[PDB]
Amino acid sequence: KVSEQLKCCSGILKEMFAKKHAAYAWPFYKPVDVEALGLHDYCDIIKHPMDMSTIKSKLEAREYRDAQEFGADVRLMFSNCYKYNPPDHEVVAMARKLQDVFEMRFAKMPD
Ligand SMILES: Cc1cnc(Nc2ccc(C(=O)NC3CCN(C)CC3)c(F)c2)nc1Nc1ccc(Cl)c(NS(=O)(=O)C(C)(C)C)c1
Repeated sequence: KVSEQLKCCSGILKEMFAKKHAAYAWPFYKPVDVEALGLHDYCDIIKHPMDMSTIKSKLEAREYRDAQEFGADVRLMFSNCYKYNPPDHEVVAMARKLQDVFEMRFAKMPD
């Protein structure tokens, strides 16, 4: 049951990586490369960076005890984007499209 919700989480993350969503999901695939992007204030603003590849590693390492812990890291990834960037920034629009994909499926988690 907890195992079953974690399988749902693995399926959700797999969809977030699917080519269908790549046009807006790709900025979230990997840790933000603050040095390559020139984001010299990023570590002053974001205390706990998170990205889809790290979430994938933690799922395989069994670091999430249940779906709520998984969901928290996904929401942290999005919240980090909304916190760091101006609300009209293009990457915020991309976060919103990816968060729609996540939330709609996360809401179908089995009881
Ligand atoms: C998860 C995440 C959260 N916040 C931000 N913020 C941010 C905010 C701004 C700049 C930016 O200013 N980049 C300059 C613009 C052109 N230059 C030649 C150097 C890089 C910036 F890169 C990132 N990014 C994230 N990921 C991310 C990963 C890779 C890339 Cl390439 C980008 N670039 S982006 O945001 O400009 C775009 C996706 C709309 C094209 C973003």
